[PDB]
Amino acid sequence: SSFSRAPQQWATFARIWYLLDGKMQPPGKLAAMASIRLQGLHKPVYHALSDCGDHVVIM
Amino acid sequence: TARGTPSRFLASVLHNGLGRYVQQLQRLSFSVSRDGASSRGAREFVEREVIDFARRNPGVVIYVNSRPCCVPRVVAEYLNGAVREESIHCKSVEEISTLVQKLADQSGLDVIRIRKPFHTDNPSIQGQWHPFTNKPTTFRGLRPREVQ
Amino acid sequence: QLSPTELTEMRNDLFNKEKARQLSLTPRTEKIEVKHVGKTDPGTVFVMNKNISTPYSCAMHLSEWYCRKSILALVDGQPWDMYKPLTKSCEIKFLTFKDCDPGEVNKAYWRSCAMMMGCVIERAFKDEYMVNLVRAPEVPVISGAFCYDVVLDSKLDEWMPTKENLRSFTKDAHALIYKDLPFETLEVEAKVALEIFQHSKYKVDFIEEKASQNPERIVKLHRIGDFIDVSEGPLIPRTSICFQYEVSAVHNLQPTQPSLIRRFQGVSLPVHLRAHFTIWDKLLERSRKMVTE
Amino acid sequence: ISRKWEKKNKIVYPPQLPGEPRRPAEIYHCRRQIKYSKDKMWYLAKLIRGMSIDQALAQLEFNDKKGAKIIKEVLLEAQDMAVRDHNVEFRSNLYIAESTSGRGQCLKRIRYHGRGRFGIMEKVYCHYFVKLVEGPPPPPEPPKTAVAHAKEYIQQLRSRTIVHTL
Amino acid sequence: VKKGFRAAFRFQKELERQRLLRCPPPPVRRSEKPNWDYHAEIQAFGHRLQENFSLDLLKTAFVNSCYIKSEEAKRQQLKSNQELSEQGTSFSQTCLTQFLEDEYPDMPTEGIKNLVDFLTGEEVVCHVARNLAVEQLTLSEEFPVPPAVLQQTFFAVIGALLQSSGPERTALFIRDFLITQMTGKELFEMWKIINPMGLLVEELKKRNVSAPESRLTRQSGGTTALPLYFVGLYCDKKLIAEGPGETVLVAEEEAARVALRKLYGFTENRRPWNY
Amino acid sequence: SGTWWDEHLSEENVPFIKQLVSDEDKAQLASKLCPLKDEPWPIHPWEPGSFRVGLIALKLGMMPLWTKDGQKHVVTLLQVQDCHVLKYTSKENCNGKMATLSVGGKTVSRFRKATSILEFYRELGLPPKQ
Amino acid sequence: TYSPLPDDYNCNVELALTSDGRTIVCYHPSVDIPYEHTKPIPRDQVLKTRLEEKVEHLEEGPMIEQLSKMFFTTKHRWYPHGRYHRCRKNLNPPKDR
Repeated sequence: SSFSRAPQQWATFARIWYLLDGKMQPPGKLAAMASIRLQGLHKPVYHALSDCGDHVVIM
Repeated sequence: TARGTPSRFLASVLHNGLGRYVQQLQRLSFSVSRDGASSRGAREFVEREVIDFARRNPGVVIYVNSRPCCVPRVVAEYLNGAVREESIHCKSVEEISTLVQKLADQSGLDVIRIRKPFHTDNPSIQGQWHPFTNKPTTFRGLRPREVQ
Repeated sequence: QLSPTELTEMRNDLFNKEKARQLSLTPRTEKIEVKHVGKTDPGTVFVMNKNISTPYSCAMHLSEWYCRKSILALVDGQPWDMYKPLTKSCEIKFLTFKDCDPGEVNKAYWRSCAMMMGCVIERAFKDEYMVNLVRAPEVPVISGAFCYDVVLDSKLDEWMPTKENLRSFTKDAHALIYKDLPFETLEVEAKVALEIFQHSKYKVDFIEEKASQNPERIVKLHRIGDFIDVSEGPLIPRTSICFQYEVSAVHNLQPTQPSLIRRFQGVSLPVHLRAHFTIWDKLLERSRKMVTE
Repeated sequence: ISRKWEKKNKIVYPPQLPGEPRRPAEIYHCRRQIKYSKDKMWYLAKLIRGMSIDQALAQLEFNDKKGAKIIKEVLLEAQDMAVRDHNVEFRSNLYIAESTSGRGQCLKRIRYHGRGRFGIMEKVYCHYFVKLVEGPPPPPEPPKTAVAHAKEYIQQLRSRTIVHTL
Repeated sequence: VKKGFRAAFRFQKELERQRLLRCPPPPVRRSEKPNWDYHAEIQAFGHRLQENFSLDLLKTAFVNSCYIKSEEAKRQQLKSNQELSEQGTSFSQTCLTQFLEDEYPDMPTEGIKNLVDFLTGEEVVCHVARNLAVEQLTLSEEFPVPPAVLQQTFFAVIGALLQSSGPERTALFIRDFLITQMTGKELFEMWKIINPMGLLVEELKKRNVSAPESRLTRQSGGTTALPLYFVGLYCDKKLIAEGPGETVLVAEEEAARVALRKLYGFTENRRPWNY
Repeated sequence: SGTWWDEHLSEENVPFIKQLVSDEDKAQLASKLCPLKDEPWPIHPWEPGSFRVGLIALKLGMMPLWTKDGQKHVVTLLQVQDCHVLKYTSKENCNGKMATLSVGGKTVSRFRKATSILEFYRELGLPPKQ
Repeated sequence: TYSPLPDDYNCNVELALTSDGRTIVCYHPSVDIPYEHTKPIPRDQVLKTRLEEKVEHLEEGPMIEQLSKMFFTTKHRWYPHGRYHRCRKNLNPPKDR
């Protein structure tokens, strides 16, 4: 990518603000995909000590 | 134990083997005694095997000190300022040859726990993954539910 | 014409070279004897260094309490600055705010606060406009406010400061108090004070009248950091002596011609005599009221 | 027993070059075999740690403890030896760097209980150690700011690496 | 008192090593350390570097002027480095500039010069000399060897190798022991710049390219304390660079640095050096 | 070092300060006695479902009281010392379904109140309430 | 007209097999962000513009709750640690690339 080390690290480990809708959705399915996104299990750089969670906004 | 001992990463001394290989052993000091039954094996090693080793390794300076001592020792000095003091007390000539050769093939870095048994300085070629990898762009870069 | 920055470092350079000249005039160490004749710890002899030692050095010999409470020093009966070097073997007596007759300490405090407010004004008004400092009138403590006379720009001949402007002046004074600068003192020749303050006709007139009143034409200069001013007498040791400070009011003097002289009035109280909020507000209102000399 | 505090006072230094800081004076003093508990003397020493010498003397003069009086005497004689032998310029220009209390040699006496039972009393003794350093007392460490807390959080976040991979 | 000698001797050794760890000795040169033989060390230096040095040239390359001055002073109570050091330094500048501008034809002269000054700089050359044990063979006045002295001694060794073996052989030596130091580092980690946007607009102007436009390609957060900005630099509606940052300005600066990297040929995925 | 209001005051200045602050407090009460003449807020008629403000009274004591069937009831005397509505908060501003009104009671010493308290009451033009 | 994956987020991937069928050749040039898909860049008369340096000192509770609201954490990250952990922490950690 030819980034510098600190911007490259910031870009890799930055947080994302995902949006999710209710409106006749099942809360268990909402909760499953929200739980994956909150843990950060959707990232290939995931590790439990890396604090790689993302924000999820459910309306 | 890993938690009770230091650790480091896999490394070379000065990018060794990239342009050329430089033997990291620099000096071998053999304290041996003339009359020691503990030093008999090192006496045989000085008699027979040290000449061929010194010829095979011209970059290593080998000092042999015959002095009254109870425990014969070898001190290996490595190019990065490393010092390894090892007892060759009551070892046969082939055990001493194995040990001295092993010292020759070592590098000066610590024999401690090595995390991550590989070391690259350019881990990615296509670009390291960031979240916006594998994410499509949007017309005018609009955020979700932007009123424009 | 010299910029405000460059007139500042040239004045600082002249002050430093004169101080170095006095220290070179006293090159060898010399022992003087100081007889503390105060009511407390009576008859105490110090053997101080000549033209290096201070009444603060004597107080530091005695105890920390004398350093923290001693605001002025009586050297042979005359008021002496706490950081002014001693010249002759004398008798000393430390003066605090809470004595039976603290009048000299009060005069030093009010003069110090006036000089601090003058520094605040000079470094508060803008580069495109012109500031000149006339003098600090020796106004009594009973009046309620310190006055500094400033000649301002003809572009600001009509301008009146607002409440936020006065609070900005107060914030700058509190910034000086927080910076906690010592009041450096120099007894200097009238000629030397003249080339220091040569770009101010009012300062030249003031220096000339002080040189007229004393025989040897020696005047007193004081410095807090980079601001240098001519003083009527001794000052307090450090700006951190001031605790409650406010630049209350700004007024025009009655003769507008030939030039408009604006009297800045402020009120202050030291740490050792800090007042309550309500009493301080009443002192604020009286300081906002007019003070005439 | 050991008297290394007194030997620390008798340590000497080489002469000073004219172009380096002034190396402020250090004065070591101790009192041994004080009929007092080392824990209570610890409370008094932890009171006077890091104070100026006059501040410590004021606090010990208006404290209400036998240990406070004893430590006040030790501090006064340490100040006297400071500006009598160690070339301290001003007697107020000292602060307490180290102030701690240690155990002394105690004695075992019997304490008669009920029945035929008994206990062992301990005639407790203690030492007091003090170190005076020339100069103003060091400023107290300012409390951590929200700017510094945000800074250290950002430094951890930028020190994160991708673990268990190339 | 328990009988015996072995436990007491072992505890004496334990006490000695604990005393050494509590009060460490001052550092002393390997010459005054016991096992030492200067001629053997010089021969082993040449042989482990696999170079056919001239022995007198190597000894004169290790002799410094400060050691000369200290040893007359000790006499009152021969050849220095300077010619060999100047030859080695000049050959290092010329040869390194040649390697750099042949491998990277698109760098301008300022960048080639800055890379050469990094490779012949104090830190890199002293690191190479220390881990090649030039310091152990260096005759000087003070220990540890001052970094200027060590750099001068290393370049005197380069000059001795040039005089003994030839320009191609010492070119191989310089290639190895300095391009291996250049290996793992980034262009603006070696050559410090101030205004990458200014350098980029100057380069695009001198190669006849319209001035770049910064645009917000990607954005996350924005109102929080941890924002993420990808700023893309475009030219004639065509992307030339992209860069991340925590703020918009630092993202734009990083995009300018990425543009400079791509234009100059120092990209992370460039072809590695051929050894 | 801790300080109180009359620490650095002389015997001549203590009663003067006391008299001055007492006269100021009585003047402020006299100024605040005429709200309707000053400027009323819009007075609205009582609508069902409305809730008006209460007050703060000092518990004075207890007294007997007989009712016309000859029956005794003991009553509590609560004295309204000085009630003053001091602050209004809108329904949007307060985290509640109803708006709020703050009422202050017994007059106390400015010397023994805190600084933010003193600034609040100085802006209101009233002496501080207990 | 067939693509195994959508071809608009990372790279235009084309799979191929050599004539002997012994190796698989992948061609994946990167996709570039379109200009139209981007977004344009975001944008006292008489005294000094005195520098507005106020630093209010919040006590520990308000300071920690403000930090927690800022960074979306709990309070336990911001509460301090003892000397045992502070001196157990490694101040010279190993560093690879």
